[PDB]
Amino acid sequence: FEFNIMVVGQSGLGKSTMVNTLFKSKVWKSNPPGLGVPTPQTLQLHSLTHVIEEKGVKLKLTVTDTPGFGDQINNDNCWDPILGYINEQYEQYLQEEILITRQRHIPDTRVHCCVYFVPPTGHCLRPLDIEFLQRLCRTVNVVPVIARADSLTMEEREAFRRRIQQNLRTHCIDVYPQMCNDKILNSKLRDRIPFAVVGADQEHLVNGRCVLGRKTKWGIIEVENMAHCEFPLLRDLLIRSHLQDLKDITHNIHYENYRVIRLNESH
Ligand SMILES: Nc1nc2c(ncn2[C@@H]2O[C@H](COP(=O)(O)OP(=O)(O)NP(=O)(O)O)[C@@H](O)[C@H]2O)c(=O)[nH]1
Ligand SMILES: [Mg+2]
Repeated sequence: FEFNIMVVGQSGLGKSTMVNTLFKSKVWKSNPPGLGVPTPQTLQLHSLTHVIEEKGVKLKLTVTDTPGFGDQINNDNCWDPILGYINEQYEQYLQEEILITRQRHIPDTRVHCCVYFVPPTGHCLRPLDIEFLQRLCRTVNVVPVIARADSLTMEEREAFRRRIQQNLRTHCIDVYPQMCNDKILNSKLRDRIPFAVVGADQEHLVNGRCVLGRKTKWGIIEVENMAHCEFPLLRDLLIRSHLQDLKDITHNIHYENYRVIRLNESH
């Protein structure tokens, strides 16, 4: 039924474009029309909702788009609006439970997974992103990705991925899937995280087939082709393979911890 995700990261990393790519993926039975217009810089936090379907199963997918950070001289406390929105949904869910005349089914607007966009510098994790991820992973599931990965070669993607994984362990950033016998499947996923993804809101004719891609002066970058980028790995993780596992952790771990602290401090 319901599933909510949110894109977070530095400004100019294709977060808004990735929102359109998730809804326009050719895996679903139908897609919204092609955009064909430059998306302006996101100034306000806003959520998009649409019902997608695959294999006859409908899903009410909600994606929250956020304004990018990291453009000021001093970016201190730039995580407050995003952390505030995450806790706002936990408070809404709690107030719906304690309502004396509460409805049968509680509307769930809690963020079930956060997609964190990392700049494709090719070096290591930035101190600004380290501070952001450490605060994020305490309250929400986080899956990091290498944004606009076509700016790096395949060799550069892998070397950058390994260096990101090194300082993730060094700074104790437990991203999803957390380490807490199917370890072989999650080890394969943790090997590829952060995914090297590419966004696209346009359809192009390549090899006689209509596919999503970015048209440049040298070729078409097919975003749903594993030979070009790893967007199918992110799409299958969020929507297909680990959808319920993300919701179970959000309700039983993250929201439960928020609810316990809220009720204990009120006696
Ligand atoms: N090379 C490349 N460019 C991309 C990709 N995705 C988006 N872009 C381009 O990058 C620019 C910024 O896109 P946008 O989605 O607005 O970024 P944003 O993170 O939403 N910015 P903001 O957070 O400030 O709103 C646009 O020109 C867009 O076409 C990608 O995968 N690769
Ligand atoms: Mg944007």
